[PDB]
Amino acid sequence: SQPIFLNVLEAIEPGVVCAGHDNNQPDSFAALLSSLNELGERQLVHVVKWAKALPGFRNLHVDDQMAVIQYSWMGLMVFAMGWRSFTNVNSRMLYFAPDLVFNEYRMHKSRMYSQCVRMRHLSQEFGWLQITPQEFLCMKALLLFSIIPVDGLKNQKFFDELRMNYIKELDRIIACKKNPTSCSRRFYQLTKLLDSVQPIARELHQFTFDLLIKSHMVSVDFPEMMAEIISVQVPKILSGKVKPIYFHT
Amino acid sequence: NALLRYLLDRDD
Ligand SMILES: C[C@]12CCC(=O)C[C@@H]1CC[C@@H]1[C@@H]2CC[C@]2(C)[C@@H](O)CC[C@@H]12
Repeated sequence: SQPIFLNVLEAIEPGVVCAGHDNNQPDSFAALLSSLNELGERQLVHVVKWAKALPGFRNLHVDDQMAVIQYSWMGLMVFAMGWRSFTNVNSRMLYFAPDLVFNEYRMHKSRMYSQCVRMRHLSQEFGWLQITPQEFLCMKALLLFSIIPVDGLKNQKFFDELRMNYIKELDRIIACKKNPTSCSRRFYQLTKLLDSVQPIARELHQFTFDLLIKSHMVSVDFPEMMAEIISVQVPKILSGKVKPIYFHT
Repeated sequence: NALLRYLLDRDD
């Protein structure tokens, strides 16, 4: 039986996105963070177009569609950037975009060196675990469905069924074989990898929120869409109204 | 979130 789910994921996977960073200016806090915010804005456009093409996604209430996107973009973009870093520079640097690659100096200058280190460990996991492109696509799709309000969504029922289905699809393409233990071990590793994305996203969420607050004082520009989500949705996560869905406790 | 809504509505 010819697969379909994976055909779709591979087909809709977003292409290359540039930050628009001018690599001629010195590496300053203001210049680096302003370019990261622009990349986030451009990437948010692809995240939306991508999500809309995902199987079952349009069957969610429009407001729930907005919500999962507003809540999970950080995790999605970090996971993807870790994959690019792993495949383009063997996780040696953070490959945010072709025109915005962070080396050690930029990690320090960004004032988020610790968070960059944690992102680099994430990227390296793709190597340590030997994550296949298929496993990567399925895990990334599941991240879209990994954060919701504690009060639930407008149509929680359908969301829970869609989430379930994306889990079964992940289970189906895990790299294993005559050895049920290997498959069991593999699923454990992948669920653990997905969970580890959340604490990273949370640090970045805290950082960007604080940055937005003092943006005028540190000369960091926030595009319209990022400004809006960072000032309305991100606080709901930081205040505990919206929480990640973990596999493990 | 007007801009986000527009990106979702446009083409579907
Ligand atoms: C999501 C982005 C941009 C897209 C990407 O490849 C990952 C990266 C992770 C750090 C984010 C950044 C967008 C802008 C943020 C949110 C800054 O304000 C501070 C942390 C930045």
